[PDB]
Amino acid sequence: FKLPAEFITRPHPSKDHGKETCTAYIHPNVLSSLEINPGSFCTVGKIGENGILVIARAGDEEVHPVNVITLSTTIRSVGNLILGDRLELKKAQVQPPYATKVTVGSLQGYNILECMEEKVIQKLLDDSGVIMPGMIFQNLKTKAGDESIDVVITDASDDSLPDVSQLDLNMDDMYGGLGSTHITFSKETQANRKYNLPEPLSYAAVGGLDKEIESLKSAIEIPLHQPTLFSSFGVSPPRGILLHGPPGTGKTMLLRVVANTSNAHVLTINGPSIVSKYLGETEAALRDIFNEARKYQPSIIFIDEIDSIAPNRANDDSGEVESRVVATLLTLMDGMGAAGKVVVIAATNRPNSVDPALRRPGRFDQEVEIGIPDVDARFDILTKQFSRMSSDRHVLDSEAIKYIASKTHGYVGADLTALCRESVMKTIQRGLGTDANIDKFSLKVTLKDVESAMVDIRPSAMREIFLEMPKVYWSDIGGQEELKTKMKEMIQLPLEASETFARLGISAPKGVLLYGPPGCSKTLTAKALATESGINFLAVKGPEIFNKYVGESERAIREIFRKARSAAPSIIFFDEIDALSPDRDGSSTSAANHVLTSLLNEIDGVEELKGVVIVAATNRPDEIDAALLRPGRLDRHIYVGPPDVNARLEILKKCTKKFNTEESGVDLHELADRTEGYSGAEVVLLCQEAGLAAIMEDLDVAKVELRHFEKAFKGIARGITPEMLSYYEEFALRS
Amino acid sequence: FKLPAEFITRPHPSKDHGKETCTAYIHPNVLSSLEINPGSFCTVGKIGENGILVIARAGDEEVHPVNVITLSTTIRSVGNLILGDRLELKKAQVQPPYATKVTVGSLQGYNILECMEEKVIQKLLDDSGVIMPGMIFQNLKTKAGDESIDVVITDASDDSLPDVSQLDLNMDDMYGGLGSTHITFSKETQANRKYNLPEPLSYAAVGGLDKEIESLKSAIEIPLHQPTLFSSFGVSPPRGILLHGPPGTGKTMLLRVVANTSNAHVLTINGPSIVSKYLGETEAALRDIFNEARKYQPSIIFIDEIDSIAPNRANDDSGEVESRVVATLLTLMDGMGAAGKVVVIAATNRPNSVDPALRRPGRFDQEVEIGIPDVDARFDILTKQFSRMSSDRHVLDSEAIKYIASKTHGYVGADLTALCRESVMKTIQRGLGTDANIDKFSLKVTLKDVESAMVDIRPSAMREIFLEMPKVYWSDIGGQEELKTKMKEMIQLPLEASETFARLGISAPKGVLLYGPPGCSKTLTAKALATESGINFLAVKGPEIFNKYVGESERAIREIFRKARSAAPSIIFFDEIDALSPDRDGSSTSAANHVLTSLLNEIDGVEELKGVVIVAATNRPDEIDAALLRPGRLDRHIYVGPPDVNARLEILKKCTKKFNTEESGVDLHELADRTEGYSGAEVVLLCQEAGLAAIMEDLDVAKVELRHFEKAFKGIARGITPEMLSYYEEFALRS
Ligand SMILES: Nc1ncnc2c1ncn2[C@@H]1O[C@H](COP(=O)(O)OP(=O)(O)OP(=O)(O)O)[C@@H](O)[C@H]1O
Ligand SMILES: Nc1ncnc2c1ncn2[C@@H]1O[C@H](COP(=O)(O)OP(=O)(O)OP(=O)(O)O)[C@@H](O)[C@H]1O
Ligand SMILES: Nc1ncnc2c1ncn2[C@@H]1O[C@H](COP(=O)(O)OP(=O)(O)O)[C@@H](O)[C@H]1O
Repeated sequence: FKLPAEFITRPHPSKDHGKETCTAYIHPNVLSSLEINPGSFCTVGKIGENGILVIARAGDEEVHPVNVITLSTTIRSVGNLILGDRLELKKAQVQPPYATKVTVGSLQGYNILECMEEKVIQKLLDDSGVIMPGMIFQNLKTKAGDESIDVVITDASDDSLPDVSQLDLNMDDMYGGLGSTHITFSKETQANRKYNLPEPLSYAAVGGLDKEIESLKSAIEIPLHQPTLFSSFGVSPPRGILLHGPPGTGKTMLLRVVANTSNAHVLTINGPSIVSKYLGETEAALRDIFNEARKYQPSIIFIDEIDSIAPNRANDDSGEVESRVVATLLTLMDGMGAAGKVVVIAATNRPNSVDPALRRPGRFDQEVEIGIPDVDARFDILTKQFSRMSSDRHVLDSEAIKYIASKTHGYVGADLTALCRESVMKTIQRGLGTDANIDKFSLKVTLKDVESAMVDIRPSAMREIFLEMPKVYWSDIGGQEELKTKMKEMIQLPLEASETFARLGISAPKGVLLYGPPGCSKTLTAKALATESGINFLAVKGPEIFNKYVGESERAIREIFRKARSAAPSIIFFDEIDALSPDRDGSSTSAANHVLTSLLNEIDGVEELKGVVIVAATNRPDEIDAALLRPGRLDRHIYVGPPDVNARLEILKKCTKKFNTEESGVDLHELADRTEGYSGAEVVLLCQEAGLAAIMEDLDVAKVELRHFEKAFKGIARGITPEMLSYYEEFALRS
Repeated sequence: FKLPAEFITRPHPSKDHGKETCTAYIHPNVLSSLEINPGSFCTVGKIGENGILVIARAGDEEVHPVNVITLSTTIRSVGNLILGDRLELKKAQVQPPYATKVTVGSLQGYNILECMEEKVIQKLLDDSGVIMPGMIFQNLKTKAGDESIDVVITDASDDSLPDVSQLDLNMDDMYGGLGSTHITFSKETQANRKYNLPEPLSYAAVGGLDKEIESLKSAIEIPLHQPTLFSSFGVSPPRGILLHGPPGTGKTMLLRVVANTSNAHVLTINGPSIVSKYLGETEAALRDIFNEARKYQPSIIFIDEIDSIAPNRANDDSGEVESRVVATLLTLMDGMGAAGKVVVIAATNRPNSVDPALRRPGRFDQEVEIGIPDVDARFDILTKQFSRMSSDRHVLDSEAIKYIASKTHGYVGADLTALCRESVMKTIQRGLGTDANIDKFSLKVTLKDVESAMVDIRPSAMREIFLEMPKVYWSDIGGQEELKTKMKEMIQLPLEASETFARLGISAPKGVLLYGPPGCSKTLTAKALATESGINFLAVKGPEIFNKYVGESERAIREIFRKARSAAPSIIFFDEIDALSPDRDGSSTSAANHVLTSLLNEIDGVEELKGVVIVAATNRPDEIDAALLRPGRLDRHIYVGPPDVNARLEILKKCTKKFNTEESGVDLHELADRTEGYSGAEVVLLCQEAGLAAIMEDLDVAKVELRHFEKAFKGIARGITPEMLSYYEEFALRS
C-alpha cells in the first residue's frame, strides 16, 4: 500500500569498507512491494540510461527512510549520478555470466607500480558485484608512501546478448585468501569510447575563465564546507548567486562542474515542468523541494531560466504562476535557516527580464558576470579542446591557434565547438568524396577545413551592445604622431598614477573630446586603445540608444553607467554624439534633453568616478550644447585632420593584407602620393572597387593590377571640400 | 471524525504555577484521534522545521474549543512563537536520555546573584520540561528588592543521536525541597550561536527611527491597552494604519517587533497566496479570519503587499480578484464592532499605487511616513549594527563610522546590510587566499574591505526623488557680505516670527528668487544655508519633476508639497527653474502648462504655506513667465552676482587646502587679483586645470608653482560677456 514512486540517492556513511558496492538500503515494505528477493540483484532505472546499473541489494536497519537509497560513492561517480537525481527501482535482469579479461587503466597516474600493487586484485574483486565497465576507489593505505592512487577498469572483451543492457555485469572468481584471469595490470588506457560512458565534467574543460570561476568556487566553498566560521558571526549569510551573461558562454557546463565536484545534495529543476494547472500544486512542489533541501544539511539549489518561470511583475500580468510564487519562495528562504549550509544559484540569460524584486541586494547580493571570451580565453579554449581530442587525431601548430583566435573577434565560446565539428565534417567529406573512402587517420585535421568552417559558419553574434577586446595593432592603425603621443600620455597618467593623484587630491581629467573628418582616425582610435591598453572598453552608438518610447534612453544610460561602475575601471567611448547632443538647433524632443542632462549628471554631477575614463568622438562639434562643451569635462580637444602619407600607406597595407603586395608590384609609395587628399573610408572604397574591377576581368585573381586602382581613383571622387577643413580650423582657433 | 486542520497558540491563563510548561489544553477528541497517550509528549509541525518544542501533553476542561490551544508564555518566548500561529500536531519522540551540565545565562542582567539566588534550581527544575535552548520565567516574588530578573539555560553539552529534533529536550532529575550536576550558576553569556536559536527582535535593534517608531507605538497603544481613552468621547476608534515609504526601510522590522512585544494575537495574511481559482473561497476565508480576530479581544491584523492584492479600480479593470475583495473587507472592518480593540497595519511600497478608496478618512486616515535615513539616522543604524556585531569580531572607531555614513548619502538599510555582508565575504576570501585558511579573528574587519565593498556594491538607490547634499559650513563658504543680512532676514522671519505674523496678519510672503550668470554660487549659498540653518530640506531638480507619464509630475509635486507641509516649517529649493517656467517661448506640451498652473495655484492660490519658504534659482531671466513674475509671488529678487575680490580670495583658500601655500611662494592674493573676470566655478576649474598641468609636467609634486597657474590662466577664457550682465541689470531694475 506504500506504492513507492521515486527515490533519492545517498552516499554510504561510516566510510571504511562495509559492502561499498551493493548497500541498496531499502525499507522492507518496499522490498516486498517489488516482488523480488532482497538478497539478489536490483535495478535502478533513474528514468533513462538503459542497462539500469544491475547491482545486488541488501536490507536496512529500520533507520533508512523510504524516499532515500544508497548506491555507493563508486557507482554514483561511475554512472554519472549526481546527488538529487530522480531514481526509480524495478526488477533485476539475468545473472552475470562470467568475466574474461578485466584490466585496469591507472587513471591520472604514471602507472609502473609493481611493488605498490600488493595484490590489488583481492581488494578490487573481493567486493560483491563490481560491474566491469567502471570502478574507481580511494587510495586507502597501501604499503609505505601513502599518497593518492586511483585506477579505472574501462576496457572490455566479453560479449553480452542484450544490446539494451550495455552495462554487461560480470561475476568475480578468486583462488586464495586475505588468481583472476590472466593478470589485470596492463596499459594506461583512458575512458573507453566503445561504450560511450558519460565522462564526468571537470574544470579542465573550461579554460580562460579562471578568475571568476575561482571566485564562484570560493563563494560556494565558504558557506557549505566551513559553516562554523560564519556561525560565529551570524549575520544572515547570502543564499542567492547571480550567474548571467550572453547565451552560449557555458553557464550550464559550470553548473554541471560545480555539481560534480561537490558530493553534497543538489536540486535540478526542469523549469516549466513544475508549473501545474492546480493552484496549490506549485506551492506543494516548492515546499517539498525546500524541506528536502533542509532535511539533508548539505544542499545546493540550482535554478535556470528565471525570466521564464518568474517574469517581471510590471512588464506582464500573465497570471497563474506569477510573482506570487516569487513572494512565497522569498518568504520561505528568508526564514528557513539561520546559518545552515544552503546555496541557491540563479542562472538567467538577461537580468533585465527578471523581476527586479529578485535583484535585491539584501537577498541576492552575490553576482557573477560572464562575458564573451577574449583572444587569450579563446586561445585557451582551443588548446583545451585540442588536448581533449588528443594529438593522434590532428596535426596542428600553436601559431595557427593564435591566428584562429585573432580571426575570431565576436565569436562566442559556443561557436568554437560548432566550428570544430563542422571542420571535422568538411574534412570527412573532402576525404570520402575525393579518395573513395580512404583511411581517415592520415587526413586527421588541417587548416583548410577550419578556414572554410569560419567562412561558412555565419555566427549570429554580430549584433550586441558591448564588444569585448577588439583586435587591432599599431601596425594597422592610421593617425598622426601627436595624437598618438597625447593619447598615450593621458592613458598612462591615470592607470599609473592613480595613487599619486589621490595623494595630491587632483584625480584625473576623465574627459577627452575628439572631432575631425568622417574618414578615419576618430573611431578606429578607440579600438586601437582598447587593444593596446588591455582594459575593458565600452562603445556606444548614437542612433542605437534612440528609441520611439520616451525614457528608454534614460534607462539605457543608467544601465550602462552601472555596468561601467561594476565592471572595474574602464574607458567609455561614444561612436557619434552629434546625433543626440543638438537639442535646440535640431528641435529634438524631450528625450534628447533627458539624455543630455543624464550624461551631464553622470560625468561630473554630484558623483565622481576616478576609475572610468570618458572619451567621445564627433563629426560636427558646434551643435553640442555648451553645458557638455565646457572645460573640465571633455576639455581636451584634438584637431586630428585628414590622415597623412604614412597613415594612408598603413591603411592601404591593411586593406592589401588579403592580396599580395609583391605580386602587384606596387611599392606603396606611388599610390600614397596619388591618394593624398582622400579619406580612410574613401581609400577602402577605392580598394574595393579595384578588387571588383580585377575580379571582373578573368573571374578569380591572385593579385590586383595597378590599372584597376587607377581606374577606381579616376572614377570615384573624394567628396571632401576645403570648407569643412576651414570650419574645423576656425572652430579650433576659437577653442 | 473531527479531523482537526490547524491549531493556534494561546498564553496560559490564571497565572499561578500550574504547569506553565506543559499546559496543553487540547480537546480530548483530538488526543484520541492522534492515537497517543495524553500523559505523553507532543510536538507542533508549524509548517517545516519538524521537532519544535517537544513538550508533555495534558487535557482541558471541555471549554476551550478545538482551534485554540495553550503552550504557556514560557514556551511561547522560548520558541519565538507568534500568537495564533498555525500549528499541526505530530507524534511524540522517545524520552530524553539525561541532562549533562546545565548552566544558567542570566538574561538582561549583570549576573552575580549569590545571596538573592536562594536555590532557584528547585523551582527551575521542579516544573516539567526544562529544555536545553532556554526558558523564560517572570521574576515572581523573591525576598525584597522587587525588580525583574530572568535566567536562560543557553549553554549545555547534551548529546542526542537524532539530528531531526532541533530542540533536544532534556529530562529533569534534581534533589531539593520547597546533589545537582556540576552546578548551574555560572557565566552571563548570551544565547549560544552553535545551535543558532532564533533570537526575537527588539526595539533597540532598530536605530534612527525614534520619532516614527514612537508615533507607531502610541497609535497601537491607544486602541488596545486602554480603549477607554478613546471610547470616553464616543467617536469610534480608528482600525487601520497605513505604512509606506521607500522599499526596505523599516516595515518588516516594525511588524515583527510589534508582533513579538505584544501578547495579543497576531495574524499576517499571505497576500496573493490566499488567492485561488474559487472566487468565493478567499472571501469565505476572509470572514473566517475576521471572525477569529473578533472572537479574541486582543488581536493584531497584519496586511502586506496591499497594492498587489488591492490595486486601483480605475487603473486596471482585470477581473477575478478585484475591487469586490476591497468592498467586502471594507464592510467587514466597518461593522466588526463598536469600540473593540483591534489594530490593522498596512505596509505598502507605493501609497499612490493603492486604490484611493482605501485612503479614506473614515477607514485609513492614519498614515505613517518614513523617509530615507539622513546622515544622523544612517550613522545610528551603522553604530547599532556594529554594536550587534560586537567588538570581539571587529574593531571600528567612531570617525570611520561617521566617514562611512557621510559617504553613503543615498544608501538604504537593506543596502547597508548587504554591504556589510559582502564586506565580511570579501574579508574571508582575502584572508583565505593570502594566508591559507588562517584564523579570521586576528585579521578581523578593517577599512580596506569596507572601501572595496562600497566600490563594488553596485548601488541601485541613486534614482530617488529625495536627495541629501554634502554638509558645508560658512567657514568653508567664500562669498561677499552683500545681501547676507537680507537672506538672514528672509530665513529668520518665518521661523522666528510665526507668532508675530499670526498676530499682525503679515504672514509669510514665501517669495525668494535667485538669478545671475552660471557659477555665481547661488546653489552653493543655498546648500550652505540649508546645512547651517539645521532645517529640513527637499532636493528638487529641473528635469527631475518632469515625468514621461501624463499626470505623474502632478502627483510627484503634490507628494513633495505634502511632505514639505508635514515636515515642519522648512525650505524648498529648485535647482533649475528655467525649464518648467518657459511655456511660451518654445513649443511645450500641455503637461508643462498644467504643472505651471498647479504650482501657481499652490504657492498663493486658495491656500498659503506660511511655514515653508520657497526659494528658486534660474540661469536666464527670460524663461520665467510674467504670471509668476508678480508681486506677492517670488517678489524678492536676490542679485547674487559674481564673487567680489574678497569673495574670490576666500574661495582660493578652499581649493588650496590640499596643497601647501608656504613652499609655493605665492601670496595667494595676487593670483586672485589676476583672476577677476572669472566665477567661483571658473576658479575651481582653473585650480583643477593647474593641478592637472602640475601632475602632467613632472608627475608627483607636493605643490603647484606660479608657472602652472599662469599657464592655466592663459589657456582658459572667462567665457562671460558684459552684454548678458547688462541684460541682467536691466531686468533687475524693472523688478
Ligand atoms: N568557455 C567555453 N569553453 C569551451 N566550450 C564552450 C565554452 N562556452 C561554451 N562552450 C560550448 O558551448 C556549448 C555549451 O553551451 P551552454 O548551453 O552550456 O551555454 P550557456 O551560455 O550556459 O547557454 P544556454 O542558456 O543555452 O544553457 C558546448 O558546445 C561547449 O563546447
Ligand atoms: N535600519 C536598518 N538597520 C539595519 N538593517 C536594516 C535596516 N533597515 C533594513 N535593514 C536590512 O534590510 C532588510 C530588509 O529591510 P526591511 O525589513 O526594513 O524592509 P521592508 O520595507 O519591511 O521590506 P519589503 O522590501 O518587503 O517592503 C533587513 O532584514 C535588514 O537586513
Ligand atoms: N567658489 C566655489 N567653490 C566651490 N564650488 C563652487 C563655487 N562656486 C560654485 N561652485 C559649485 O558650482 C555649483 C553652482 O551651480 P550653478 O552653476 O549655479 O547651477 P545652475 O546651472 O542652475 O546655475 C554649486 O553646486 C557649487 O558646488
